[PDB]
Amino acid sequence: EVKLVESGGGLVQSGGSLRLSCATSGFTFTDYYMSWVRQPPGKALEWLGFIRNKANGYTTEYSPSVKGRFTISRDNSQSILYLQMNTLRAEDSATYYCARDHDGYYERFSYWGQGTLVTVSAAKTTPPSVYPLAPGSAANSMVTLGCLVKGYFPEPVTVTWNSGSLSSGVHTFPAVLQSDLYTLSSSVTVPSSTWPSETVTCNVAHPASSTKVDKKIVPRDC
Amino acid sequence: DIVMSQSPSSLAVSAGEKVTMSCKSSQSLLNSRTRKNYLAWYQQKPGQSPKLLIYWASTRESGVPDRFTGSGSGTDFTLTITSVQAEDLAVYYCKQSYNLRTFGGGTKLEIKRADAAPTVSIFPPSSEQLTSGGASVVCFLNNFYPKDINVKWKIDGSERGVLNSWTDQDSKDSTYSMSSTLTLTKDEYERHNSYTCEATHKTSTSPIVKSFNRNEC
Ligand SMILES: C=CCO[C@]1(C(=O)O)C[C@@H](O[C@@]2(C(=O)O)O[C@H]([C@H](O)CO)[C@H](O)[C@H](O)[C@@H]2O)[C@@H](O)[C@@H]([C@H](O)CO)O1
Ligand SMILES: [Mg+2]
Ligand SMILES: [Zn+2]
Repeated sequence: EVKLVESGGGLVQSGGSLRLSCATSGFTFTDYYMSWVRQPPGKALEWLGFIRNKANGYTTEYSPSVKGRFTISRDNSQSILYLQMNTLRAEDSATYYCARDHDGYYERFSYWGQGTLVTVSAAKTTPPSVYPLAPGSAANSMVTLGCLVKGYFPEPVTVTWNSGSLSSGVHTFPAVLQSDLYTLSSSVTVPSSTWPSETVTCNVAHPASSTKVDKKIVPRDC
Repeated sequence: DIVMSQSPSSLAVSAGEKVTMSCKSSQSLLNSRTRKNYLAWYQQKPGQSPKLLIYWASTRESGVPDRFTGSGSGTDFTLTITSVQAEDLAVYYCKQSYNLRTFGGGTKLEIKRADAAPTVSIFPPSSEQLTSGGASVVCFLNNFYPKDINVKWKIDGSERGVLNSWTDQDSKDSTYSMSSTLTLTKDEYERHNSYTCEATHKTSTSPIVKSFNRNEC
């Protein structure tokens, strides 16, 4: 089965450079063009460039928007695609995707990576504080618990519940920026017969600060 | 360049109804040599990568439900969704590959459903936060419809440092959720007793009130 996996995104200062990678598998790499596409938060997809297949001499083309400033390359011995970005500006903050492109016949982008988030900013990395949200000592079939993930930079953070075995009935709220730091929260709703009877834990990761946190939701009494 | 334009910017349709959306190119996308229109449609669900739906204007990718149909030629193209499902919530993008590649601006598709009252939960600050001098009080207002909602915080009966956040519509039940966080200093937190999240939503003329008292913690 086909895999495209981006890496290299994170925090970089204005004027800085960054290189992204896209590791692929499960198709004949050299037969395929490969594209990069980006998406600023809440905005449209923007095509950046491509590198052609072996039959077409692995030649490159770029959007007018980034020609001269971004460079695409590929390692055909390892099936990895690269994007070198130079003189970065706030406008370059975006999720960057690789996509399998043309094979000389089909006109389509068949497969896309999960995306890697690039933030261009002068702000320092700050790890989140992770706080449990347990019903108060006075707060019913269902019960709602949560984690508050407060005061971090840059995005993103990931939150799961019981290592991803609780995924139904989860709401993970989009982060909001407030004086230079993000905060987000996540709720999970479970049968009241199951908590505190059974354990409920939120697992939070902040890649930029390599933070890994498991926070058990403990009842007020008990 | 080739400029790609889509319409509408957004719409909402009830499950089971038909959706029609449009994509215009500044130049014909009809390749004279191959006699195909180099126009593709992509679906991007909330928090996911774009997924190929349709290419060459009308060819449905394998795995794609039969309810999705691409049509059109030259400069004007249409994506039609029959019998829309809750899971079809997404931004839809067309993309030309006639001269390099260019994306349109997307059409957001939302789902209309029956009005639904929020389920409201309030949470006191954790001892782990208070130890560091801060006090965040959180209210979740979950699985309601329509999206418009009003939340106020009351402290000892008086309306009052607030962070609000809404989720994208839910792919399964077509509802919305919101989180509201009120942040105080520990000292200010400890000066008052009653903390109330009040949600006013069209589903009741009675606001949903959730409260706790610091003394009962
Ligand atoms: C080294 C390239 C060569 O040329 C082409 C040709 O027929 O001119 C085009 C190739 O596809 C591209 C491209 O420029 O790489 O251009 C077509 C366009 O329609 C011109 O035909 C599409 O835009 C396509 O997506 C690519 O962007 C390619 O189809 C190639 C073929 O592999 C022959 O070996 O021939
Ligand atoms: Mg006061
Ligand atoms: Zn060229």
